[PDB]
Amino acid sequence: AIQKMTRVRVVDNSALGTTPYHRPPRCIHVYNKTGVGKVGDRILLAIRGQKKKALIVGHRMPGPRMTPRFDSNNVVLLEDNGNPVGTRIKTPIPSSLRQREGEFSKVLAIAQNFV
Amino acid sequence: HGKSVTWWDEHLSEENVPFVKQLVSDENKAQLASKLCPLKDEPWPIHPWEPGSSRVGLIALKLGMMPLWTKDGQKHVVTLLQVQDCHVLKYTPKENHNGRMAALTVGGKTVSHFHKSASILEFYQELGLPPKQKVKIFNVTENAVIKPGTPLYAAHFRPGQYVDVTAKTIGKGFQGVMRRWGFKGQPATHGQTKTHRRPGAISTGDVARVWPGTKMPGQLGNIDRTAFGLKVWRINTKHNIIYVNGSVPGHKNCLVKIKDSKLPAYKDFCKNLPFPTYFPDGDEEALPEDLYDENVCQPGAPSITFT
Amino acid sequence: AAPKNRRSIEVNRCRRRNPQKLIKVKNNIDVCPECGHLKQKHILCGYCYEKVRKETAEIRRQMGKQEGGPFRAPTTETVVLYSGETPSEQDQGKRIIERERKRPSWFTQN
Amino acid sequence: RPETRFLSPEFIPPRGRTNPLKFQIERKDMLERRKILHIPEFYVGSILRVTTADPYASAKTSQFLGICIQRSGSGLGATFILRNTIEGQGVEICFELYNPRIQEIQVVKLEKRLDNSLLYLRDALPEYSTFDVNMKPITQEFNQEVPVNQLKVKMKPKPWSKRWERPKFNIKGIRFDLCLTEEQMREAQKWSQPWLEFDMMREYDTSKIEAAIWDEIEASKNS
Amino acid sequence: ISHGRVFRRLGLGPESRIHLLQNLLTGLVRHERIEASWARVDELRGYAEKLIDYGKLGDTNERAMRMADFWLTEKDLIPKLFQVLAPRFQGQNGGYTRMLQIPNRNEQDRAKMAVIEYKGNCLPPLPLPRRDSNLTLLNQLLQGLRQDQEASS
RNA sequence: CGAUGUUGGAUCAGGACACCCAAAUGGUGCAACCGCUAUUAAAGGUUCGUUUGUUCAACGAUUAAAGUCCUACGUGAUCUGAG
Ligand SMILES: [Mg+2]
Ligand SMILES: [Mg+2]
Ligand SMILES: [Mg+2]
Ligand SMILES: [Mg+2]
Ligand SMILES: [Mg+2]
Ligand SMILES: [Mg+2]
Ligand SMILES: [Mg+2]
Ligand SMILES: [Mg+2]
Ligand SMILES: [Mg+2]
Ligand SMILES: [Mg+2]
Ligand SMILES: [Mg+2]
Ligand SMILES: [Mg+2]
Ligand SMILES: [Mg+2]
Ligand SMILES: [Mg+2]
Ligand SMILES: [Mg+2]
Ligand SMILES: [Mg+2]
Ligand SMILES: [Mg+2]
Ligand SMILES: [Mg+2]
Ligand SMILES: [Mg+2]
Ligand SMILES: [Mg+2]
Ligand SMILES: [Zn+2]
Repeated sequence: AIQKMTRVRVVDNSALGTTPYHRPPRCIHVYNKTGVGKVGDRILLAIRGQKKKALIVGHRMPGPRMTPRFDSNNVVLLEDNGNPVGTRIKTPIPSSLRQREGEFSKVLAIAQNFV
Repeated sequence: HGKSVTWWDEHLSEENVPFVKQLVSDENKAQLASKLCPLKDEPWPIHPWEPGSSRVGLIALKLGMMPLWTKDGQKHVVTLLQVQDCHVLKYTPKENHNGRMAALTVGGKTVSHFHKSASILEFYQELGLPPKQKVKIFNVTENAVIKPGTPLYAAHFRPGQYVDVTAKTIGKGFQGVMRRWGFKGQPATHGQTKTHRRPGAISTGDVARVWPGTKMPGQLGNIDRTAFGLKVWRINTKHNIIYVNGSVPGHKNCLVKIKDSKLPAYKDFCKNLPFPTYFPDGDEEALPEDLYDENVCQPGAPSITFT
Repeated sequence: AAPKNRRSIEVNRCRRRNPQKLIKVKNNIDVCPECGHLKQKHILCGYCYEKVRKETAEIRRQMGKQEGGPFRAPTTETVVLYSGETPSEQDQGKRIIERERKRPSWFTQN
Repeated sequence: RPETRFLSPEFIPPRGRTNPLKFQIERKDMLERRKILHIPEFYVGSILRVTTADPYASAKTSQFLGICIQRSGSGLGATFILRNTIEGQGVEICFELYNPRIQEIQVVKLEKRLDNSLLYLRDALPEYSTFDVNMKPITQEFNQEVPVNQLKVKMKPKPWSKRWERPKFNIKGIRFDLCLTEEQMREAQKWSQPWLEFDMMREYDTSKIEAAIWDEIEASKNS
Repeated sequence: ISHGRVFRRLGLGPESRIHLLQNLLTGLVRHERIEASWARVDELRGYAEKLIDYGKLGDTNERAMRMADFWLTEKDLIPKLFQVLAPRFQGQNGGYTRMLQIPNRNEQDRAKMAVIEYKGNCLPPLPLPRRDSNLTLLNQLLQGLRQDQEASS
C-alpha cells in the first residue's frame, strides 16, 4: 500500500538513488486507478527536486498468502521507456514479478535475488 | 370465559414427558424412513428433458466456510450447504399459480411438533411428514414435476454447474446513515459540533418536502437477497453437502434456498443433470463419497509440480 | 422546535386511548394449590415464599448466635432441628441448630 | 520416556457456535492431506525450511528458510509465518499448511521461545531476524521435551510496530530494562486488566473435543 | 449489533461487573441462598457453577486456590468451598445450582427478582413448581397409551 | 424590517440540456491516426494536489472525461466561520 506522499527507499544503484538529499524521495502520483500502489505498479516519484518514474518492488503491507512481505517500501528508478535507470538491484524481489514479462523484462534482467 | 394460556408441556407429569418425547421422535423416524423409497411407491410419470426446462430446487443449511484449491494453483473459498431433510410438500398446477409455470413447495429441516399451529400440523398430518422449519416455492416447467412427499438429496446438483442461493441476510438492526448507505460523515476534528455521522442535508430548498426515495437511517439487513452465478465445486454424498463458490447471504446455521442459476449464460446447462431430480433408488449403483470438478485439487493427490 | 398549533382533544384522545398504550390483560394468572392465593404460572408464589423467607431468617439469626463473630463459618455441614428431635447417626458430626417451633408442615425431615 | 501427545494447533476448533459437523469434514480432509505431505511438529521460534512449487523460477522449486513468527488458523486454512533477513532486507512469508503448492516442510531446528507469538522481531536488532540460508538440520532426543530457548532480545529505539510494553501482549522475550524508563513501565501498567485471569467464564475448554479428534486421528492411521 | 455476546454489561464497566459478581458469589457461598436482580443472578449462575468445579480440583491445586482467593472475598469462606461445598457435589457433574423467579420487588423500582441457591443446602425448601400428578385425567389417558406400547411389544 | 440570519467550503444531492465522457450518425480544405464542425441521445459518470477566505484564476500530476447551468448565487432548527 504505497500511495500519495509515501516516503520510499530506492533499491537499485543509481545516480539519483544513492546520493543524499535533504528531503527523502517521495511518492507523488500512482498510475493505478485506485490511488493505491501494489507490487509491480508504476509510480511517479519526486527525487532531488525532479520527477522520475518508479516501479514498486516490495512493500510493508500484507498481501495474498505466500507472497513476500518486506520491511521497507522498495522502488526501482525507471525511465519513460520502461528501461531501468539502474545497472543492478541487490536487495531481494518478489518472484511474482516474473508473471509479467512484457513490461518488466529489462527490469527483471538486472535483478539478483528473487524471494 | 377467560380461557387461560397453555403449552404442550404444562399438564404432563414427570413420568409422561419422556414418554411423549419418545412417542413423537419415534414416529418421526418411522415417517421419514417410510418416504425414503420414492420410486417404488407411485412415482409421477418421468419426462425427458426439453430445451427450455427448469428443475426443482433445494432447501439447505449454511454450515460454515472452507478454503479449496484448484490445479492451476489458485485458492478459493467455499460455502458448505448441508441438505438436512428436504421434501416436496405440495404441487400447484400451471393455471392455478402463475398461468405460466407450475409451483412446487419444498420443506426445510425438521422442527418440533409442539411449537407449530393447528393448521400447519394438519397440513403435515395429511402428508405424513414431520413439520419443516422453512418452506419455499419453486417455479417449475410442468415436465419437471415431482410427487409431494418425495425426498430430495444433495446429489441433485452435479459438480461444475452454477446455482442461485437465496436467504435472509444478517440482521444488523436499526442503523445509521454511514453503515446503511455509505455516506461519508463530516470531518471529526476541525470544529464540527455534534455532526460527525449525521446524513447532512436531506433535500432541496425549493422542493419544500423530502422526496420518497431519500436515503435515511433505518432498518438494515433482515431481508431476502440472492447470490447468482455460483459455481458448485464439490459434492459430499454421505452427509449431503454442497460446496459452493464464495459467500452465500445469511448467517451460518441458517436455512437457505438453492436452485440452478437463472443467469443467461448458464440457461441450457440442465440437460446433463439428473432430471426430474436425483433418485438414489433407481440407478441401483452408489455414488462415490465425493464428486469433484476437474479443476479441483483433491484432499489427496500428487501435490502439484509445475513443469 | 416549537409546536405550531395546540393539539385538539380529539387528536389527543386518539393518541392516548390507542390500543397500544392500554394496559394489556395478563392471561397467565392462577391459584397456588397450597395457600389459594394468586400467582403467575412462571413465578413462585409470593405468600409461600414469604413463609419460607421468615423461617430462613430465624434459622440464620440463631445460627448467628452460634458464631461468635463475623468471620467464623463452620468447616462442616449443618442441620436444623425442632422441638422433640434428635440428630441421626447419619446427621451427627454436623453443626446443630435447635429451634423452638414445631417442625413446619412443608419442611420435611430429610 | 513418557510421551505427551502433541496436537497440531489447527485441529483445535474455534469457540463459535459453528456446527461440529463442519470441523469433522475439514479434519477428514486435512488428515487426507497429511498422508501425502508430511507436516512435522513445531512451535513458534523453531526454524523451518519450506519448499514450494513456483511456476516462474528456473527450477520449479522455491526454497525459503526462516524462523516461525506466528501460527494461526484452524481447519484447512491454517497458516504460519516465516521471518528471515536477506542482505539487510527483512522478509516475511505467510504459508498455508495445506496448500498443494507446498512440496516439503523441513524443520531445521525444533525450538520453543518464551512467547506464543513473536512478531516483535520486526522491532529487534537484525541479528535475531537473520539465519544462514544453507544451515543444516539438527537432531534431538525426545526426552529433552522440545527445549525452551530462553533468550531476551535487544530492540531498536522506539517507536515500535506495536507497543510491546503493554500488558495485553504479555512479552517476556524482550529485554525491557535496557529499552525503557521506570516511568514508562508504570505508564504501561494503567492498561492492566487483572480481573481477566480470574474470569472463569471467559476461559475456553477443550479436553473433550481433543479426546474426540485424537480418536479420529488414530482411526485415520489404521485405515 | 450485539451478535453472540455472552456477557451482559453491568455496573460501572467491565471491572465493576466482575466485582459485582464477586460480592454476589461471596454471598451465595456464605448463605447458600440469596435473592437479587434477575439479570444479575442469571449472570452469576455461570460463575457459581464453575466455582464448585474449581473446588472439586482440591485444596492442593494452586490455580484453584488463587481462583477461590480472588472470587471468595471473605477469606474464611475458602475452606468452606473446599471442605464442605465441593465434597457434597461428587456424583453430579453440573447440577449444583437452582435458580427461580421470585415475584417482583415490593419497592417502587419494581425489579425482576430471582432466588439462587446451592442444591442440598440446609434450609426450608423453596416452594418449587410441581409437575401434575399421574392420577390427573390427561396423564391417566397417557398411561393407557404406555401400557399399550408395552403390550404390543 | 412585532427578523424571509448573508460569501466560500463540508454533507447529501433534486433537476434542465444549451453533451465534457460513454453510444449512434451527416459534412469535411475526412487517405490513415488525429482533428474541426453538425444531428440524435440526459440511464450512468465528471480526479487528486500547491497558493488564495475566496467563487473565479494560475500552476503540478492525472483521467474516458475532469460539462454549462437551475434549485432562497440548493443545503447554517445538519456542520464550518477563513471572509
Ligand atoms: Mg526545487
Ligand atoms: Mg441482529
Ligand atoms: Mg471520517
Ligand atoms: Mg465553534
Ligand atoms: Mg457550541
Ligand atoms: Mg465532537
Ligand atoms: Mg411544494
Ligand atoms: Mg504501524
Ligand atoms: Mg447501567
Ligand atoms: Mg426586513
Ligand atoms: Mg411573524
Ligand atoms: Mg444529481
Ligand atoms: Mg440535444
Ligand atoms: Mg462521444
Ligand atoms: Mg447528469
Ligand atoms: Mg442571483
Ligand atoms: Mg445559498
Ligand atoms: Mg452558508
Ligand atoms: Mg447550529
Ligand atoms: Mg434550513
Ligand atoms: Zn402459595
